[PDB]
Amino acid sequence: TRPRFLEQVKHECHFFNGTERVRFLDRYFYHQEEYVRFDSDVGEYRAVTELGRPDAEYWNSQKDLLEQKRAAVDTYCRHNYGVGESFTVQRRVYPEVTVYPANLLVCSVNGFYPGSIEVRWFRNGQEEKTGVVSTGLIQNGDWTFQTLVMLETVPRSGEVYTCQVEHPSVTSPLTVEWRA
Amino acid sequence: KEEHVIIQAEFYLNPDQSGEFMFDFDGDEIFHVDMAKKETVWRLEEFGRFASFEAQGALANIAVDKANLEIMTKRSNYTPITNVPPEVTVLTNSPVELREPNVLICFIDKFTPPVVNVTWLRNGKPVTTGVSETVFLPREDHLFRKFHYLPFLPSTEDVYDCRVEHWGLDEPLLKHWEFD
Amino acid sequence: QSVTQLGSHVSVSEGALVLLRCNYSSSVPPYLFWYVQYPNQGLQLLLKYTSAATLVKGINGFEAEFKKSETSFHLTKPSAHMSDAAEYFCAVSESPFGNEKLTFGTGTRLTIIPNIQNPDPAVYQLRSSDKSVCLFTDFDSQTNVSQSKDSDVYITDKTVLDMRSMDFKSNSAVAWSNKSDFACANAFNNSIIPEDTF
Amino acid sequence: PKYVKQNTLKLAT
Amino acid sequence: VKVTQSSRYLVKRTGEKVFLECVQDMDHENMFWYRQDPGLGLRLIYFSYDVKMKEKGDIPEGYSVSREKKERFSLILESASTNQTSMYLCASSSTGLPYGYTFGSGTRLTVVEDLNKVFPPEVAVFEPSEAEISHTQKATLVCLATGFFPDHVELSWWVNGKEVHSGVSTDPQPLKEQPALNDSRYSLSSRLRVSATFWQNPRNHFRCQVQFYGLSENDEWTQDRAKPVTQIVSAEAWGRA
Ligand SMILES: *[C@@H]1O[C@H](CO)[C@@H](O[C@H]2O[C@H](CO)[C@@H](O)[C@H](O)[C@H]2NC(C)=O)[C@H](O)[C@H]1NC(C)=O
Ligand SMILES: *[C@@H]1O[C@H](CO)[C@@H](O)[C@H](O)[C@H]1NC(C)=O
Ligand SMILES: *[C@H]1O[C@H](CO)[C@@H](O)[C@H](O)[C@H]1NC(C)=O
Repeated sequence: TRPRFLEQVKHECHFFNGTERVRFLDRYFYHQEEYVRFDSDVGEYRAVTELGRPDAEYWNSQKDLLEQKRAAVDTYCRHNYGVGESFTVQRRVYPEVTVYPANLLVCSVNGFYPGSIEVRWFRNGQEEKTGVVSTGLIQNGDWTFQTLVMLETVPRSGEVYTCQVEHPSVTSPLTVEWRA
Repeated sequence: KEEHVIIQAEFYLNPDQSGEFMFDFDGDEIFHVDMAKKETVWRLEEFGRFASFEAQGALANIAVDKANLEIMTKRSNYTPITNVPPEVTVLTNSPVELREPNVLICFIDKFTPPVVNVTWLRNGKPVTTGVSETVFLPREDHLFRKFHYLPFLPSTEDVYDCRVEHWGLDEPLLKHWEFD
Repeated sequence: QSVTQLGSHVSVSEGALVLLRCNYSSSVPPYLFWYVQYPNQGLQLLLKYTSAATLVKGINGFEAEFKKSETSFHLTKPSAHMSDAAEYFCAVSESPFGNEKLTFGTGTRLTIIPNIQNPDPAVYQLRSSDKSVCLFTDFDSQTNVSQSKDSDVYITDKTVLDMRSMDFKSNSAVAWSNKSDFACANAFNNSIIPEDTF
Repeated sequence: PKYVKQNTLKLAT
Repeated sequence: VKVTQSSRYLVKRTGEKVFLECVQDMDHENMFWYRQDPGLGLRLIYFSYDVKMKEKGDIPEGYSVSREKKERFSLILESASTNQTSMYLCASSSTGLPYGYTFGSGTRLTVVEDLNKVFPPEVAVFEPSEAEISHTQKATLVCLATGFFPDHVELSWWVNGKEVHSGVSTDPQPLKEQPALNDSRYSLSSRLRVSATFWQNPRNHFRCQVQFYGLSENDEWTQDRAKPVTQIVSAEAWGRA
C-alpha cells in the first residue's frame, strides 16, 4: 500500500521520592526517531538529530516559550501527580497465588499491583535458591501484573513445598504449600 | 533511582488520518480521549470517579500534530516510515480450570505504524462477543504495544487463535492456545 | 473556571488610586489576563499572570498581584490619568498562553473625574434645524445634571472634554427642544449652582 | 481533581 | 497576524437567517465566537479547535457554527431574534503558539422587527455663543445627530480637513426621542471646544460628520423615501469674526 507518515509527541514527567525532585521532557518524534526535546534539567530545547535543529533555534528564541516550559514541572507534572495519586501511586491489589505441578512445580502469582514483588520457593522449611526459573514480570495491560516462578524438581512423597510471596499489598508474607 | 513516570503521549498518522491522545502511568494507561465522541475514556471505571480531564483539549493538541506532521513530512523530503512487524503472544489471565471463567490475553508488541487487524478465532471461527481491546500504547523505544482480551469458559473441546495482520508481516500471524 | 469583577462602573478622581477587582475560581493551575478597551478601540492585553511572578507589571503604568489565598488578581494604578478612562476585562484560562478558550469577567467601566480648577458655571445659547440648543458648561465635578422634566425636551448627561494643548478641562451637558416656551433660562431647571451665569 | 494537558508546540515552517 | 470579520455593521429583520463571517490566514487551529454586551462582558457562543470541530460555548442557544476550512469560522443565527442584537467578536489562536488570542474588528449586529423603522440621521451644527466667547475666551460648537435608527453611528469632528480629537466630547450613549417605544429613533450630541481666537478666524472650517450604517445593497426596498443605506451625513460652519 501507500507510504505512511507518523508524528508523535511525548510530554514526560519523572518523579523521584514523590514530588521532591521532578524532571520534565517535551519530546517530538518523526516516525520512530526523536528529533528535538526540552529537558527541564537543561533549560532549553536541543536538537536530538540534525532534523530538529530548526525547531530548537525557533523555540529557543522566544523567552515566553521557554518560560512556560521551565515552569512545567510545577504547572503540569506536580499538579497531575497530585490529581491521581490516590488511585495510581497508592493503588494496591492482592497477589492471587496458585501452586500446581508441570517435571516442574509452578507458582503462578496473578492480579497484583504494583509490580515489584518477591516470590521464593521452599522445601521442608529450607529455601530453594537453585533451579528456580521465573518468566519475569508480565504486564496484563489492565493495571495488574502476573508472574510464574517455577521450581525444577521431581515431586516426592513426604516432601513439603512452599511458595512464599511478598508484596506491598500484603501485611505479612503469603504462603501456599503443595504436597505430593 | 527512579520512582514514577507520567506520560502524555500523542500521535497522528497520514494517510490514515488517525490520531491518539493518552496518559500513561508507569506503563499502564490512565485514560485516552476518543477523538470521535470527543470524550475521556478511563482505563478503569473507578478512575473516572475521582478525576476528570477536559477532552476537547486533546483535539487542540491533535490539530497541531496534523500541522506538524505535514511540516515534518516535507522537511524529511517525504521519507516514509519503515514498517516494523509485531511480536505476538497469547496467554491467560490466570491458571486455567475447566468450566471456570477466564480471559485470554493477546499481546501485540514492538511494532509501527499504529495500525493492526486483530481477530480472535475459536475452532477457526471469528469471535467478537465479550472481546475488548486497548488503544495503541507507547513504548520507550517509540514503537507500540496493544492488548486484546477474550473472556471465556475453558473446555477440552475449544481451540483458540489470535490472528494479527500488519503491513510489516508478509502474511497474517497466528498465535495458538488450547487447554493443555 | 470562573471570574467575577465586583463593581461594573468605577469612578476615580485623577491623581488618585485606581483599583479594579478580579476574583477567580479554578481547579487547575490558573492563568489570568487583564484586557483594556479604550474608546473606539479593540481589546488590548494589559498584563497577564503566568505564575512566573506573583506581582505582574503591565503596560500603561498598571500593576496586578496574584493572591492565591484570596483567589484574587486586582488591577491597580497609583495615579489616575484621564487617558485611563476605558472598560477593563479580567479573564481566566486553563492554558499557559491563553491560546485555548478564555473565560471573561463582566468588565468594569473606569471613569476619571477631573478636578475643575476654575469653576465657572454657565448656561449659554447657540444657534437648519427646528431646534435651538442650550449649553450648560464649566461646572465643577460635583454638579449633577438631572433628566428633563418635559418629554418633548432633550437633555444629555454630563460629559468631559479635554483641551490638551491648553491643559484645560470642562464638564458640559446639552438641552434642546423646539417648543416655543423652551428657553435656555429654565432648560436645566434641575439643581444647578446658584452661581451659574446666563 | 482535574488533569491538565501539556501543550504541543507547532514546528518551525 | 490579523483576523478579519466580514462586516463592521449589519441590520437584519427578526426570523431571518444571518451569517457572520470570520477568516484568518495564519493557519491558526483555534477560532472562537463571543458576543459582547454591557454589564455581561464577553460570553463564549461557540468555538472550534480544528476543521469540522464544533463545541458549544456557554450560550449556544439560538446559534450554530461551521468550520469547513481551517481559515474560516462562520457564526450562524437560524431565526434571528432581537435579543441577539449585539457586538460579535471573533478570535483565533493556536495551542501550539507561545501567545494568545488575536481578536477581529468586531461586528455590530442589530436585529429589528421592522426594516421600515430604519432611518439615517440628520446632522446640524450650532455655532458658539457670543456670550461664552466673551465670558471665557472659548467657543463651544455643538453637533446634533437626530432621528436615526438603529444606533449605528460614528460621529467625528474635522477642522481644516483634519480629524480632531482634542477638545471633543461625544455622548457615550444616545437618547430615545420617544423612550416608551422599542423602535424609537435616537439623537446624539457632541461638542468641539476651541479658543475664541481660533473660532473668530473666518479661514478656519469646522465640520461635524456622522457615518450611519443601515440597510445593505442586498436588502429589498420599495418604499417612497430613499433606501436607508449606510451613508455619511454632515454639517459645517466657518469661523466668525
Ligand atoms: C486490515 O484488514 C482490512 C480488511 O478486513 C483491510 O481493509 C482495507 O481493505 C479491505 C479489503 O480490500 C477494504 O474492504 C477496506 O475498506 C480497507 N480499509 C481501509 C480503510 O484501508 C486493511 O487494509 C487491513 N490492514 C492491515 C494492516 O492488514
Ligand atoms: C531534502 O531535499 C533537498 C533538495 O534536494 C536537499 O537539499 C536536502 O538535503 C534534503 N534534506 C533531507 C531531508 O535529507
Ligand atoms: C525525600 O523523602 C522525604 C519526603 O519529603 C524528604 O524529607 C527527604 O529529604 C527526601 N529523601 C531523599 C531520598 O533524599
